[PDB]
Amino acid sequence: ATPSLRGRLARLGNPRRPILKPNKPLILANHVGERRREKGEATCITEMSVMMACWKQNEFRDEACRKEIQDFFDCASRAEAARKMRSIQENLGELGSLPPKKLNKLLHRFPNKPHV
Amino acid sequence: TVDFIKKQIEEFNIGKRHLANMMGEDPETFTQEDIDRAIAYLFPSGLFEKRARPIMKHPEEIFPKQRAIQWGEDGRPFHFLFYTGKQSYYSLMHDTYGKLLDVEKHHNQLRAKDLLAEKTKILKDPIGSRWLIKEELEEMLVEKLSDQDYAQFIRLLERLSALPCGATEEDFVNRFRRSIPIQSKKQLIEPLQYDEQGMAFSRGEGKRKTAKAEVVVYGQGSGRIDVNGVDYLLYFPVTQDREQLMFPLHFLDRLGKHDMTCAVSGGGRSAQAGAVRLAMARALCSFVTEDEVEWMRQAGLLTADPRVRERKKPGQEGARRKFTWKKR
Amino acid sequence: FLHTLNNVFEPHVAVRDAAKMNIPTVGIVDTNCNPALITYPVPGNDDSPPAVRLFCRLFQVAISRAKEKRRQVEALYRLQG
Amino acid sequence: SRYGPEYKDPQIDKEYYRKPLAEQTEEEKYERDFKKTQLIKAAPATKTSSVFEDPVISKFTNMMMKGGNKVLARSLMTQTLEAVKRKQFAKYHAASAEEQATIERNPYTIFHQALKNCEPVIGLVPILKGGHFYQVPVPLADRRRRFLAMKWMIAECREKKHRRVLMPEKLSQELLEAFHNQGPVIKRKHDMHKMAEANRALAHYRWW
Amino acid sequence: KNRAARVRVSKGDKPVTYEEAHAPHYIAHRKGWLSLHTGNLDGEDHAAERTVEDVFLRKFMLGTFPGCLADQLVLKRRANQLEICALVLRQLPPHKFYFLVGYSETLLSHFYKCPVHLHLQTVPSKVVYKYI
RNA sequence: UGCCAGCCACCGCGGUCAUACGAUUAACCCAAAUUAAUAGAUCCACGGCGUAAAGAGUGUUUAAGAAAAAAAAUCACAAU
RNA sequence: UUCGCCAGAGUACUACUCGCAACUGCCUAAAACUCAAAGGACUUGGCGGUGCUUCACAUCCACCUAGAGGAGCCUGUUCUA
RNA sequence: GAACAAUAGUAAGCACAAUCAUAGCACAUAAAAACGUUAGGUCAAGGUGUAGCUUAUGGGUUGGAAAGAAAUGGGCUACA
Ligand SMILES: [Mg+2]
Ligand SMILES: [Mg+2]
Ligand SMILES: [Mg+2]
Ligand SMILES: [Mg+2]
Ligand SMILES: [Mg+2]
Ligand SMILES: [Mg+2]
Ligand SMILES: [Mg+2]
Ligand SMILES: [Mg+2]
Ligand SMILES: [Mg+2]
Ligand SMILES: [Mg+2]
Ligand SMILES: [Mg+2]
Ligand SMILES: [Mg+2]
Ligand SMILES: [Mg+2]
Ligand SMILES: [Mg+2]
Ligand SMILES: [Mg+2]
Ligand SMILES: [Mg+2]
Ligand SMILES: [Mg+2]
Ligand SMILES: [Mg+2]
Ligand SMILES: [Mg+2]
Ligand SMILES: [Mg+2]
Ligand SMILES: [Mg+2]
Ligand SMILES: [Mg+2]
Ligand SMILES: [Mg+2]
Ligand SMILES: [Mg+2]
Ligand SMILES: [Mg+2]
Ligand SMILES: [Mg+2]
Ligand SMILES: [Mg+2]
Ligand SMILES: [Mg+2]
Ligand SMILES: [Mg+2]
Ligand SMILES: [Mg+2]
Ligand SMILES: [Mg+2]
Ligand SMILES: [Mg+2]
Repeated sequence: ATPSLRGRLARLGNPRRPILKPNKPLILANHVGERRREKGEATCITEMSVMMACWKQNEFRDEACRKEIQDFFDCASRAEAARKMRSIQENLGELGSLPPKKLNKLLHRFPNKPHV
Repeated sequence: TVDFIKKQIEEFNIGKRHLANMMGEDPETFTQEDIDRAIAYLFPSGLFEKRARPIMKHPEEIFPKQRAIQWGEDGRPFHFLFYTGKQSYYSLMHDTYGKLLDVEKHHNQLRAKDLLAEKTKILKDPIGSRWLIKEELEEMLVEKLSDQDYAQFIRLLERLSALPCGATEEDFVNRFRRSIPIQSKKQLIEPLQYDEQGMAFSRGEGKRKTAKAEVVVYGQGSGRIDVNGVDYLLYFPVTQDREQLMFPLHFLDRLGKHDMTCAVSGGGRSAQAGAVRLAMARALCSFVTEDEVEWMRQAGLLTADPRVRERKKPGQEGARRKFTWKKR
Repeated sequence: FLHTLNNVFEPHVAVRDAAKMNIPTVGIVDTNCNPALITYPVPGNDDSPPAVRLFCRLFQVAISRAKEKRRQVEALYRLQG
Repeated sequence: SRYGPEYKDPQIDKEYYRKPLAEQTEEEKYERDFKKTQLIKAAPATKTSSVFEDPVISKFTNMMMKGGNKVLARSLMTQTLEAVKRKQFAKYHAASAEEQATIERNPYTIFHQALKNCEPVIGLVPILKGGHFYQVPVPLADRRRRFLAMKWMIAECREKKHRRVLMPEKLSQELLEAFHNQGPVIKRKHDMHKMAEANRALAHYRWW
Repeated sequence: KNRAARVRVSKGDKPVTYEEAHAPHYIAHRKGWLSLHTGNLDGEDHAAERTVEDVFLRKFMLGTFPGCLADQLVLKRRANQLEICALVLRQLPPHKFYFLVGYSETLLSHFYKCPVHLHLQTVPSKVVYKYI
């Protein structure tokens, strides 16, 4: 259910005092907005820290710990593959919804009437 | 502009008669092919652009197609779609859609009579069939079109062909077919050659970067290579070049079995090695099986190397390198 | 006009421009149409198939009938002299 | 780019073309290769069908080359491989049966192993934040790492030798010292690793 | 912007000859050479002489037939004789045209010490390739 | 002549091609008058008050006015 | 139906008055003088150390290679002459 | 002054594009690139408007044009 609009805006007829002051008029627009691209954060940081502990302990000889090196590598590979392959599928599939282009077209087929 | 076309055809025929007379040929057996040679010889214009050179041709080919008159003398437009502004295109769309509906009806009656008697003619792919381009369609309706227009129409033809195809339907969609010409990249095998009681020698010619190379290979010989009358170890002191010469033979495992003579000119040492490489490769294609030819091509043995020195450009230094740019 | 609207639900341009051009206009105006600029409006349903098929058939027959009557009366006028 | 994007890179491998009949998906694949009427770039002069050429040795050769001299750089590489070889043949005959079982005489395997040991795990990128440039730990691609190894080798055995000393000498030295992990190159690798631990907190500034 | 030998686009009314509608980069591609002579070929001599001669001929002809010159001159030189060929507007009575033909041919023949031919082609109005 | 000298009711003019200054030629307009200066005559709102000048921070009454036809005072919630 | 207000802009939520538990106060509220505008809304640009998307292919960052900036010369500027 | 499951735009022309060149394609490169912007550059290429000189601001002859306190640009050769 949509929040009530009755009595809310400041109008010549309205008895009471405003509840909303809308910054820009509340009229459904004929297009939607474009999806905000996800803010990235560092990847692999945990495996990095584990490897760094392994080094600090074993005095930075690489032969000593081959597991944490190899696993940090494995992880960086999974973050590269992630960056490449996730871009396209996140840019197409919205799951249950439609890509904003299709939504815009659909909304131009049945637009809002402010006028008349 | 109709009187024009009539006149132009009159004078093209009178003229073709005249021309045939001076060139001293039979006016009946005179072709366009002959008209061309005749002008080319009479009005010899070197100009690089071929469209700017002298032309005498049948006015139908010279002049562009004309939209015919669209209405009678009373003002009533002949075609019922006239007011659309594109009659040609929307008629096409109309009849196409009509044939689609027709197909749907007929095939539904045949669904109720327990008959699917048709087949899918939609695979012409071995014929190398494609749709018309927008340009072609635009020429067939004598009318300008839009990209979305062309798109619409094509999509509709697709809808059509995706159903059971009638005879008149197949014939209909096939005006809009073209066939893409021959696609095969298979090479042309040099016929093997037998010379002066000597058996089995083949020839090939490489070109790389200012170096030309002609290589004759004998199948009947042992392994050695004579380049410009000397041994290949002497002519190509650098290992890298000897390896280049080795590449195609080692690839075909012919390394001991053939005996070659070469003439290479121009370029430096590496360019000559490259040239002989290519030529040798092209010569050994006579001796080998048709499959290994495809292999050599897929190893990049048979393609000339297009990379060549670029021209220095005025106001720069090196054909790319720029004179030092001072900001302030 | 068999439908006075365009697929974006505003009035079809041709209405304003036929008016603009002094051309008289017949049209089937559904319940949500604006009849004002239409010379002879006929209120009724434009959306359902038997309706549109009906109106098509009617205007068809009227036209054909008229063109006939004109042919026949022309023939009569030709035999008059 | 005297080749249109239409042109595929050639596959030089002989083994691939010689023994096709046992693989379905690859038969289908190179079927689609040639039958696509696909254009092929002409095989480069550097690369050969030779059973003897190591792409890593060739890369290194190239990174050593100054000006246009392949002849000179291929010389120096050849001489260096020969020098490692003879240095290990020297170390072999002055040794005892145990160490004669242990010591490696293949200069190729020595080259490779010495590079694998010298390649960095982690790296540093400068990142500007709040008007300051922090050095931040960054995971590296494989190629970047191999590159860093080779470039560090060559930079050291160009820079730090005494002018009397020739290149294949110093290079064979450093190859063998990096084989056993005690080389200055390896110390550089460690300086990087330590600078990367010192800054590990800053690993948060990396947004990718 | 290159300006050389160009006729700039006006409001779209401007009549333009086939010659004037083609910028220098089209020479030998679309339009051809307004002169022909041996001098500029590889192993040949006295290019300079023929150039000056040319310049004087264009100037001279332009002044001798005021207002009636349609397009720039065509100068063909063959085995010591020069055939000048011109496009001329019909302005003068054929009396004046023949007077000037004869006058010119003789005058220039005695000036340049070689036989000079003059060929007039007559045109109603400047032939128009473009705009207009 | 050259942002000088000067001009103008208002807008503005004069920086080297000034119909705007100064003089000449031509013209225009008034005319025994013609310009300038100053006073008048005339001229503001029966118009307006969200954003331009203007609804007075709030309510009650006084004085003064309007009543011009039909009815009403009153129930969840954070008055004081 | 009423009432309260408003007669260019500045000067000016100011100067003088009256009143006020206010004493650097509130209220009320001019003129000389200066200007030929001052204002209101919009329009198209341009711009924005504004936000959101998309990019840069020798190109900004990340990165690669060779140089310049230091030396001697060569040649051009600026000065000084 | 657009929306193509189309809502007011058609438009010739010039640019872009295409073609031409680099001796076969292709690619690359070359060439091309309108209208305008910077009162950008050039009265010393030549030509010219306006304004200036005319026994000179014109035409000739002979000889002189130096130079490095300093600052700097671009190059060459290097430092092996
Ligand atoms: Mg209340
Ligand atoms: Mg607001
Ligand atoms: Mg260079
Ligand atoms: Mg309806
Ligand atoms: Mg005056
Ligand atoms: Mg004056
Ligand atoms: Mg005046
Ligand atoms: Mg005056
Ligand atoms: Mg009087
Ligand atoms: Mg106000
Ligand atoms: Mg209020
Ligand atoms: Mg107040
Ligand atoms: Mg007023
Ligand atoms: Mg005032
Ligand atoms: Mg206050
Ligand atoms: Mg006060
Ligand atoms: Mg007072
Ligand atoms: Mg750069
Ligand atoms: Mg240098
Ligand atoms: Mg330097
Ligand atoms: Mg320097
Ligand atoms: Mg100077
Ligand atoms: Mg147009
Ligand atoms: Mg070409
Ligand atoms: Mg191209
Ligand atoms: Mg260019
Ligand atoms: Mg172009
Ligand atoms: Mg200037
Ligand atoms: Mg200047
Ligand atoms: Mg001058
Ligand atoms: Mg200097
Ligand atoms: Mg320079």
